[PDB]
Amino acid sequence: LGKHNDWIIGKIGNLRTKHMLNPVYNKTIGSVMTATGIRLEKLPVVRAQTDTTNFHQAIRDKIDKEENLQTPGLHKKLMEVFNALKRPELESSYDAVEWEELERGINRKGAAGFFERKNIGEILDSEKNKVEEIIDNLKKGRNIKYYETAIPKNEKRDVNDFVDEKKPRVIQYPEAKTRLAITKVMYKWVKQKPVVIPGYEGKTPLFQIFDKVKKEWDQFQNPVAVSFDTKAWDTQVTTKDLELIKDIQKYYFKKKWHKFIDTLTMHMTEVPVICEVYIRKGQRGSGQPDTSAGNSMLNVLTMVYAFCEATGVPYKSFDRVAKIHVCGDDGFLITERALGEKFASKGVQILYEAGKPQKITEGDKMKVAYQFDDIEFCSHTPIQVRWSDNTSSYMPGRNTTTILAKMATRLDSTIAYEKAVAFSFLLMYSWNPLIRRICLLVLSTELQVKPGKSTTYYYEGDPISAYKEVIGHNLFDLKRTSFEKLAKLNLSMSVLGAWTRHTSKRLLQDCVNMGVKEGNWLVNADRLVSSKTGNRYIPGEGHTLQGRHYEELVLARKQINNFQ
Repeated sequence: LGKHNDWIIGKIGNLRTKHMLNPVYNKTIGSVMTATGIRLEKLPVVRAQTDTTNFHQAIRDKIDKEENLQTPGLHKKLMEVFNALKRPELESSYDAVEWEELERGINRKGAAGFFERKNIGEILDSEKNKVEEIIDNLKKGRNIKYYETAIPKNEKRDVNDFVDEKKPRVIQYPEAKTRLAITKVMYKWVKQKPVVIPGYEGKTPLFQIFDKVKKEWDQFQNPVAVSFDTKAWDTQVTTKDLELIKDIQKYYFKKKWHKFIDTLTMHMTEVPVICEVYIRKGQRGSGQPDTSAGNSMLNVLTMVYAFCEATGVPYKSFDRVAKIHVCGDDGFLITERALGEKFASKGVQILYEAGKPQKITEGDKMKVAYQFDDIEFCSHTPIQVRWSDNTSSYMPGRNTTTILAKMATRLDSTIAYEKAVAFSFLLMYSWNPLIRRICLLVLSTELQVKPGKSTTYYYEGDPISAYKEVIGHNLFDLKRTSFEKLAKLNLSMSVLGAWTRHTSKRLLQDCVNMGVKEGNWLVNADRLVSSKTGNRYIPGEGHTLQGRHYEELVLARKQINNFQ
């Protein structure tokens, strides 16, 4: 242990460590499905929880490892790669944010560390001062007590400050106090404002992401999408790895913060981790503010490097033969055929030498999509929808099973909430006929009650109008979804035995059993329902939003500074 990690000796085994030191259902949604004959039980659990013996058997199974041996002075190439992608106009341009801009959109129940009693909301109120001594301690170079609190998956204090199934079985987060300190200074990195990590799709919302990619796709004489699949990336990050990620910070930030960065970095390269007490041999934890922007950056640098090393393309010229898209570790690049195939064979071998071993699954070769909708990217796969205007767009595609399971369920310790849920989902998965109608059908309940804000999106006004504004077309205009792709994603429902032959037509009755009755009814926004009812839906005015009150548009994200 370093001098800086000698503090855990005085605060003090069973861990058997071999390489590191051990010294409830949505009631309305759920009733909707049930009435249709969907077995809620034979749906997957989708917030599973890990026990003490096997949160411990998982930790020695994954985190207990040595810094994977890496190719010599690789980071001198990975930096050379960063030379070709840097934003020179922003060199020494990032500077800490103010308190006002930081509280803007923050989890006020942020994970509490092993030694804190105040979740993020509570420190923000009184102990704001407690945040700036830690920044002063770090901005000039003063060893503080860096510690990460380790917990198992989906537990209560799995609180973030597709993303919540993109997390490992071992959460590793530092103190709320330190989490705030790092962010109040490195927001403009750890939130990518602006996006300096190319292809970083953290900012891109889901309903846009697949239409976006296909537009690049359609520029190649014969395109192809090689996958990034690395095994447990978090543990495959090394001390040499972090210090490059250190230096990419030191480039953009102003001169006054290189001292803040280095002190934090060296603190992060040997982390005493609290659960039982172990020390960690480098690696990334899953509640560090540098997860998304550290991986994503680290990842493209690796991935651009290895593509360039295998195909022979030099680092600077990448930006014109390929198009990268990461989100943490999961990502994909699009290039011409010959290039793709050469990167999938030679890549495997390179990526292993470079400390990021792939999970080859098809003959020592990386997964390669040859048809555009064969991509899979942060838990979703592209599906095409055909519009009544004879144009075609793409939506964020998943298996109906996971969808129904994520929706009909919610962790807790209300029916306005459920109406927001219904919306959010309908934004994304309107392509799924079973979900569009389930969404609509919750949205048809208690028209008096208005949505809540606890969920991702929500709509003020009239939800069908909220949907035309973001997607760009109307729900009534969705005429035929893609036939082959929808079936593949619906096949699991048959396999798990969660629906009946009737279900795809017991639901459609319910909706028509509503939309034939005289009036102006939500369900008649479904083309099939309306044509089988003759009624229609003349929508009013409605807009989608999130948080306390922002605004989500077609390709923008306007907020509200009326009373800033």
